[PDB]
Amino acid sequence: YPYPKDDAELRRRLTPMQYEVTQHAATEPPFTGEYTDTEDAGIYHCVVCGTALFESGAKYHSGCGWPSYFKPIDGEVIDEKMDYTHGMTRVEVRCNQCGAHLGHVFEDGPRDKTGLRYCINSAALNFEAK
Ligand SMILES: [Zn+2]
Repeated sequence: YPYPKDDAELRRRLTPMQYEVTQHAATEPPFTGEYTDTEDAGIYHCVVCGTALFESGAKYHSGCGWPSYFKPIDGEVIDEKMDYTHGMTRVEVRCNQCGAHLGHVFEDGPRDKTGLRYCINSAALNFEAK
């Protein structure tokens, strides 16, 4: 990943939750994150490197307990990786710029659009109102 890893800096800047989620692939509990029900127009950026990841227009009501989007901003900004942790087989999503853990993508999304549910930790993101 191109964005330079600087852990001491990350630990100074990121909150405990932001750090654990993005660097240790922790998961914010459902219905506890800042952006779960956010509907404001704007752009969701990687909390680590600042790259634009998701638009508000791609955000939808999943009822799952995390920010959820049916597509990322383009096909290059997300890295996908198989995830075998926690007794499950899933598809992890990461920031392609810095490698931050963002969440998981599932095939139960909007049937009338992409059919994809990008399920993202609020603590992996920072919202730019726009
Ligand atoms: Zn990033």
